[PDB]
Amino acid sequence: QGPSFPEPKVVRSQGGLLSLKLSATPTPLAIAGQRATLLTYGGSFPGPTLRVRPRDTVRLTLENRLPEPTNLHWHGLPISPKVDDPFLEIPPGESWTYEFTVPKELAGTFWYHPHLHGRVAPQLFAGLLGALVVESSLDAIPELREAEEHLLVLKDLALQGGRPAPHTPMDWMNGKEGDLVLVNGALRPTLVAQKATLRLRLLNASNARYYRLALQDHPLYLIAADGGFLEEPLEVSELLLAPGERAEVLVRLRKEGRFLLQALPYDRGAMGMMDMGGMAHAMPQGPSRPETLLYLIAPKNPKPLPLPKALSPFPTLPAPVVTRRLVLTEDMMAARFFINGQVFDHRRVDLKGQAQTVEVWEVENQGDMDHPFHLHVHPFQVLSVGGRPFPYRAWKDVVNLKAGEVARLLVPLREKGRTVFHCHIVEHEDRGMMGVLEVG
Ligand SMILES: [Cu+2]
Ligand SMILES: [Cu+2]
Repeated sequence: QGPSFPEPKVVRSQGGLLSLKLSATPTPLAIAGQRATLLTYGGSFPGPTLRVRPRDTVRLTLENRLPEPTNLHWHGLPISPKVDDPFLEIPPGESWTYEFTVPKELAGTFWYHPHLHGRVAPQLFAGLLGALVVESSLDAIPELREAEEHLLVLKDLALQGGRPAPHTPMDWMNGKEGDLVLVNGALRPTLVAQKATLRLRLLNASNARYYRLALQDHPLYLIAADGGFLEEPLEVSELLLAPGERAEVLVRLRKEGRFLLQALPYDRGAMGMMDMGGMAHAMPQGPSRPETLLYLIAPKNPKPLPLPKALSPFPTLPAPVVTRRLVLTEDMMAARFFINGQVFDHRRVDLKGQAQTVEVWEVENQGDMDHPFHLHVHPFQVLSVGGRPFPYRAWKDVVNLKAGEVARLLVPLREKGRTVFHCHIVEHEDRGMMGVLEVG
């Protein structure tokens, strides 16, 4: 009712249970004024938003109707790696039911996508992704309850012949970016705000594109990172979202008008072709061109809410028991990517850690591109990047490292089992940059 805004269909838990059969299938769809056949969950792009409360049971049956094997990664959920199993393969025509309980203190925006090694990048690029929202008691305080809430799934695409464009040799090296920069599967939609305070859940579900988000004439007030709430709102003029990262921001519309949400130029170190330059840039691709993501129309006579004074206190973490060093390196021309000089081998365990202990991980980017590092199953606290302090305390599961940057992460090891860590430029993961952690 009122103005429409494109947003994925929401499926909600009922009486503590979210039970849902989701098919992964090729699907003809309308997209940016054309018809295209994508790979989708539940017949839509993006897939449906699953919305649960803490302590809910999730029983998701994935029915594989693709021509190739697949599986699901529950990105950012601290659940068992025997449920969130990166090594599982669901053959075409077969089904698999994922059953888990939502942890009691969890809150924020998460997502699901394929994680069959070697096929992630084509499958994710083809449209297989969806959001998972864990509601929190904090959503009831007036300063958030009365905000207008929307999910914004940021995902670019490129089509050729009415299907997702194939990966080129350059895509395996740089990660694939597409010419259609979409919001919730729509091109430059318009959001007609009905409240003066907005609460926007942001999800970068792109293969490799970075979104340096800025809203004309407005700061953003960050209230949640990947894995949960900040301790209090943080005002920012702009917000860089790397592939796989999520944020929740409050927007306070002061005046009437139409304001662009843009992805400002960002240079993530991608490499260009043909060596024959004059002066300007050369063969580094250089900064991305700016993109308009959506248009925001403020309500008449807008009066925003006061910001919440506080959000969620961040638990103090015990002293770490071990320090780890993970060096990321690249061989760009072979498009091969390494952690500590090795490529992923599913038969090899790279790190052995103890359940119920805290570790510090020093992840060092000795490449020339940004690499966004992701750890399954165990959310972490970023303490510092490049020797300087992180700007807030919150659970993260992806941390962006620019060339030469070293991140120090506090990693509480929860669930026992074998899981992975990898770059979330998913082409790099497919081409080597993944390793295996075993918790016992
Ligand atoms: Cu992910
Ligand atoms: Cu990478």
